[PDB]
Amino acid sequence: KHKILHRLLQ
Amino acid sequence: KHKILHRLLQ
Amino acid sequence: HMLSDEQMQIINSLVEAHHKTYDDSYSDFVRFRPPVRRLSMLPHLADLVSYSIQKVIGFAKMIPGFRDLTAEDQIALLKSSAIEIIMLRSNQSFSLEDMSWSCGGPDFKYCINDVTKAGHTLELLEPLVKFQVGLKKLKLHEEEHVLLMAICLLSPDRPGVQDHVRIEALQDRLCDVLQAYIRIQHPGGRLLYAKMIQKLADLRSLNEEHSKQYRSLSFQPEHSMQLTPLVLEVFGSEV
Amino acid sequence: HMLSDEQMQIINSLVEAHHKTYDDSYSDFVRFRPPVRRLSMLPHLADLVSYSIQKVIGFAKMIPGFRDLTAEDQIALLKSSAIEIIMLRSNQSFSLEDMSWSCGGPDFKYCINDVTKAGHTLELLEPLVKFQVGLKKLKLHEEEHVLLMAICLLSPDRPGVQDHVRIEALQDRLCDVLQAYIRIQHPGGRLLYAKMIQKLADLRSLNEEHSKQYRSLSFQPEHSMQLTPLVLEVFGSEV
Ligand SMILES: CCC(CC)(c1ccc(OCC(=O)NO)c(C)c1)c1ccc(OC[C@@H](O)C(C)(C)C)c(C)c1
Ligand SMILES: CCC(CC)(c1ccc(OCC(=O)NO)c(C)c1)c1ccc(OC[C@@H](O)C(C)(C)C)c(C)c1
Repeated sequence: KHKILHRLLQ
Repeated sequence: KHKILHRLLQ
Repeated sequence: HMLSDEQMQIINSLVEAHHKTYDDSYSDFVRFRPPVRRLSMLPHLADLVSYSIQKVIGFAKMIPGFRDLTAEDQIALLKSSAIEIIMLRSNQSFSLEDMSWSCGGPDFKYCINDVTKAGHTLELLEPLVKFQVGLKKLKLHEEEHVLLMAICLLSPDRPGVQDHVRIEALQDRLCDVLQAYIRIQHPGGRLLYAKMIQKLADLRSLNEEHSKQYRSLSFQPEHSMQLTPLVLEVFGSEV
Repeated sequence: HMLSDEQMQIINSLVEAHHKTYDDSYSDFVRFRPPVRRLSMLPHLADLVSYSIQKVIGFAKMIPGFRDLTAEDQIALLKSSAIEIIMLRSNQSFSLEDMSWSCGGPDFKYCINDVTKAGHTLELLEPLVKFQVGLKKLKLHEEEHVLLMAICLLSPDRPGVQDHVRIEALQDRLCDVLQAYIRIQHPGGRLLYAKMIQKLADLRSLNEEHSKQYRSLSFQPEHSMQLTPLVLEVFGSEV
């Protein structure tokens, strides 16, 4: 899903 | 999935 | 009247399982990400809670009849009751003098304000502290405390439970034991049982409120990323 | 010959982004689960690595052109290069006297044996230390070190990369900058560039070996449960 990476990439 | 719980429940 | 063997063996099994899964020295707390007084206490409390879940699982596997249920039922009972069992075992370190949980050092002395820094509101913490105090006052014997936890974890009325009949029977037997013990070994415990069963009702409301607040937290990746894989699994809804 | 503006601005941007995402005091290490010398160093190193990923992401978002790519491409580049960038930034704390990484205190001084207690074999650690030493010897300027990291993270030849053309152009421009800088500002750096590009090749092999060993670890729940949600996401294969 990559929800954390998305959030961190702003 | 619960793979951790399964493992811990032996 | 007096207690029977396969009834006293149950009590010895539970008491021993609790001792085997509850560290009185709290020497594992130094291994958690250190406490820090947005949501500064989340890393520490997440590790505390993850570690407690592991203990609850160890305890559950030693409850007579639990290990024979289906993995699906064991998981359904654990996921829906884990927070209630954690709240019950935490009472052992609760102190009525400072309304806080003291686990060894001053670093590991949790105030209602600390939990606030882990993402929770007084909407939960207020009833929680009230619950802790009420329970602390019942001055339960180790035998009743452990029986209360096993009775809570073996509740057939939890979402996801399939073999509701076998679980109802396991919990009924645990209830007799608790009733017989209070009546025979607890001088002045005439009204105790009902007050204990009342505490299970209180836990349902705390569980419900904790789940809402946790859901809110788990939906924000900057916070969920601070949780552990076990906490995410047990409190998650991906059943 | 000399460097141009939009070429020197690139170098100033990268150097500043590195400073903004690399704590020389290592004061955040005390917040990680403490190191412990089955796989006793996994909790600490997992937190170290999770924290580094966050830094790499902060660095990436400041690489000119990176923030304009698609989220999918940004993620594809981050997931496939994260470990290589971590290995490059860790060289800053590598010491040729003790062949170890020293990050402030003696508690945060990592030996090749410590990584072993995090689930890795000499099959990886041997080439890794060899890489660290070789790179340490190139005595790169901060400008070349940071350029090497940006060039590595902007490699179009990574699985999952879609807009391979735009990424090829971003990395080509970063390469010119590095080549011009070594030629103009690095006395004795005649053979440097080729040796640096060689280091990117070495990283590919380390990345490959690290991925195998990590896959093995992630397949055992008693170990994967010690990882963080960010580490599981970035090193996971659920793209
Ligand atoms: C600090 C108080 C408490 C109380 C039940 C706790 C939990 C386990 C404990 O250890 C007892 C034991 O035997 N362990 O093995 C002790 C002494 C206290 C708690 C902790 C975190 C909380 O909020 C936490 C969760 O909402 C997250 C972090 C999001 C999952 C909430 C609402 C309450
Ligand atoms: C201890 C050495 C190292 C070397 C690249 C490291 C990583 C980040 C660091 O910090 C530098 C920095 O700037 N951070 O922001 C520093 C100084 C060292 C490492 C650590 C864990 C490892 O194994 C770990 C992984 O395999 C797991 C735990 C499974 C994900 C491996 C194979 C290597």
